[PDB]
Amino acid sequence: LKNHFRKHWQERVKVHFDQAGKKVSRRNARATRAAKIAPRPLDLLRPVVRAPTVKYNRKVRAGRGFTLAEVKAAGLTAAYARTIGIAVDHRRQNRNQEIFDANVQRLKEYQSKIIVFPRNGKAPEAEQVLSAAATFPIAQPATDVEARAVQDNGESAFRTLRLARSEKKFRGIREKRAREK
Amino acid sequence: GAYKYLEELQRKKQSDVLRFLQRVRVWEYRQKNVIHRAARPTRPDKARRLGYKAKQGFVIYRVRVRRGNRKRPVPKGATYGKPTNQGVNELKYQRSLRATAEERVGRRAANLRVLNSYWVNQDSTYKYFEVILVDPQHKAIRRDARYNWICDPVHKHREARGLTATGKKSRGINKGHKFNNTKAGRRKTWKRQNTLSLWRYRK
Amino acid sequence: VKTGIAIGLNKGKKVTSMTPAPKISYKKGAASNRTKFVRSLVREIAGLSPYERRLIDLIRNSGEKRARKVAKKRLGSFTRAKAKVEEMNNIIAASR
Amino acid sequence: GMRYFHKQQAHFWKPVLNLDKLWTLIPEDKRDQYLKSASKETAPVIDTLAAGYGKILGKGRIPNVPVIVKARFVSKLAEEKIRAAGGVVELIA
Amino acid sequence: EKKERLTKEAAAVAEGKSKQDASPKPYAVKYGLNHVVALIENKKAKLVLIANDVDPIELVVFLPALCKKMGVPYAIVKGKARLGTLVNQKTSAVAALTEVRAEDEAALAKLVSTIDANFADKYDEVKKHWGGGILGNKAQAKMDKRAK
RNA sequence: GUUCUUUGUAAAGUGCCUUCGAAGAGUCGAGUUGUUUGGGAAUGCAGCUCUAAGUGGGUGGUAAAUUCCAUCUAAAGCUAA
RNA sequence: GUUUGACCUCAAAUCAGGUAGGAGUACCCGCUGAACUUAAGCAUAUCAAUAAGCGGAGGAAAAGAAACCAACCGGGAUUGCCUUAGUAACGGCGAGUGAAGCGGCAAAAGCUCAAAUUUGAAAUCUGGUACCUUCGGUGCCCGAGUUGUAAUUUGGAGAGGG
Repeated sequence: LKNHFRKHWQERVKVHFDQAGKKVSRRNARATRAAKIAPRPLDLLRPVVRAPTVKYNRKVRAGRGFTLAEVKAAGLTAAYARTIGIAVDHRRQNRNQEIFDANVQRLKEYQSKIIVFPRNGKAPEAEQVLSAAATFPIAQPATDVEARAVQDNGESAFRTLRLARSEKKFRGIREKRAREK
Repeated sequence: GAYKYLEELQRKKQSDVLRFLQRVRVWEYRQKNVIHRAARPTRPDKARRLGYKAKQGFVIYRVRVRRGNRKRPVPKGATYGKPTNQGVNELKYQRSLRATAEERVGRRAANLRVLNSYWVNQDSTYKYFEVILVDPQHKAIRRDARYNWICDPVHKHREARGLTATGKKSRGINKGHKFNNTKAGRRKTWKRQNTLSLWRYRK
Repeated sequence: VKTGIAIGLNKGKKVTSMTPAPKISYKKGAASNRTKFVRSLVREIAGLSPYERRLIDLIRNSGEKRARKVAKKRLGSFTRAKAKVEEMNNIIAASR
Repeated sequence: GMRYFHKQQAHFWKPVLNLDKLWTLIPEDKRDQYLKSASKETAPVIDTLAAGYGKILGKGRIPNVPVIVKARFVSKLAEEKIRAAGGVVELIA
Repeated sequence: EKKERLTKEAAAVAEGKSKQDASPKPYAVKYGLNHVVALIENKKAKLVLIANDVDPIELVVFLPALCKKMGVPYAIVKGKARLGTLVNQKTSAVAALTEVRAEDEAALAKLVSTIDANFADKYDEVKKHWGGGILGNKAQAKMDKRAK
């Protein structure tokens, strides 16, 4: 019931005939980058991070770069990591030991799997892999086992939530009362 | 260091020593021309932090700009349209006087590139700025990789296009929920979201 | 500390903890010995501004409330007026 | 009505799952064995959040088998109906 | 002199047996503004000379108070070109001296006492007592005649 | 790949302790006018007036006062896809 | 010494060497700025932060490594697409207008100054000139420069002493 076509919309119309050709040029650019970058992946190793926004906090997700604490714990430096093929993010901070240990083991696996060539010479041929993302996939952590013993205590979670709500709602009043005391 | 003392002292503008210096220097600048070459900065600390370096190819121009609002140059203040436009002496010129001064100075000195500018003084009638410029044909700046970027041709009339700090401010280019309509370009976002995207297989 | 439920005073799922590090762009603007020395000396040189001269008279005559009001008007906000009046109180109690 | 400045539909994300289904979240392979084995010492835990469900409701009957339900929110009648079968509701965030 | 010092240093140290014993300890004036303001606040300076004529006078207005506070004997000298002469520049805007030979220690001390007595002890009051209330000669004659 | 030069005992990275840790002003910000925005007790900009601070400052989409918390570090700058 | 010079500021040269203009302007960065129309007639409004007009660039431009988003178990430069959404919100609450965070994706890249005493050595740089292996190098001579050119340091840190 609301169609926004009172302006000169016919001037500003984009039709995506260029879809297929753009896909082809994107593939060709990836191939050319691969040739120019030959022994290396085309993708930097990214960390695992937990998403924000309660709708999405259940999921774990790939991030921008590893922290400096994670990098030092792994036992190499940020600059050498950036040369080796690792993304680093100076502004991400670590408040979760699970994520910390996960990304540390990620870096350990990467270090063990890679093969670095010396600066001076030899350069043995290595048969490039194109996807560190596929080589080191993101893993959703496992919350609990499939089956378990039931244990009931009789506090009825409904009432528990109601009491939490009530104390949140009536916090300030009781504090001001105890103040007036 | 003395630049720190200079900074903290130039912050104290309503003290006796600074209002004396102001009262003298404004008279000097008003007896001089509207645009004129300054042998050295009045404010070396400000110039130093804005990017001046006391060596060859760095130039300072003092410039004067008339104060007040914008008047639309229609004959006899008549606009010949709906009455809702406004009173005519109440228009504000989105670009700042600093930008006006930068652009006039760059028009006088077209071989130079405008690096920056800073307020020095003002009167009821006039405001006074010192503009820092660079010579990209000078070899000391074509070398010296910290300033060889100004010699590339995408930095022609930065002041006219709105790439100096006053230009970025007047365009409203910063990050946040406040600068949502003008973050990558006001007209860019307008053209982007007043645009009908239609794919091959219609969605 | 969290509770492990979706509501309450401290809601959310329990993770262990980390205290990663104190960042250095948190102690910004903190007073250094050099800043203290420079600013004290520049005050000794430049002295007072006219509204500060008014404030020192009005704290002695009129009290701190008129000072806070007129300083809120000459400056922008009450938060800055409070600190300006505290500064002037300290200048008075020192020189006197 | 009243207003809401800067509304964003992630504060309000709270999809619902009635008790009637409640075993679709268990795969089919596992479902019929857990049904026949009405073991209280070993019952299948059902994580509703990972399935994409915030609250649990009680529209219909489940069998009398134990089950461990993990959810952020529930209804009184849902908790009642599960406790009847002999299932606890563990709260999560 | 730097060039001959450098070639002598290379001749003595690269082939011979010494590290910095070739060129001895030098004594000289300090002439940079920032360098001198940093020498003060460490209290290494025995004397400071400050040019009366400077473009931005705000470059130097703080220096006398700073020298007073850190306890340094300062003087205000007529001429920045006069300093540039003794330091191989066109201008200097300051000059300092923090150490001397023993032959000149006593002259330096007597000079500092002279400077104190003649400059500061004579002009210690000058933090008050504004200047610049002078008039033109025509206005002065007008005021004189109107007075008498 | 094949030689030319080993530049250098010259620069860089790393562990622990100790003292420090400078960080942009007619600027931020506030009042008013005009304009603009979905921005609503006022989103951004500009003009006039006022004009700061350093355990400080900005933001936290309902205007203020009080107590906390969270997150960034402006008023200078470069950069491919 | 009523002399002889140094500096500062301002000028002049068909002085040595270079540089700007104008065109094009599909796209790009700003400035300035209508009405027809639609709303009943119409001042708000809409057409529209459009057209015309002005200045300025490139092969892309602009933006860009947070004075960000958030309120999560926290994410993590910018740009563009799908979606968020014809939604929150605005409006003679009428005609009508109208975003953003999240999520998936494409592409992925990080950094630099000022503010710090080299002070046991302005260690820096343009030009002129003679050679050379000439998108430049070495030497030499005028000069710039201490009202601060180099190295070192940029908040993620970092410096000094040990």
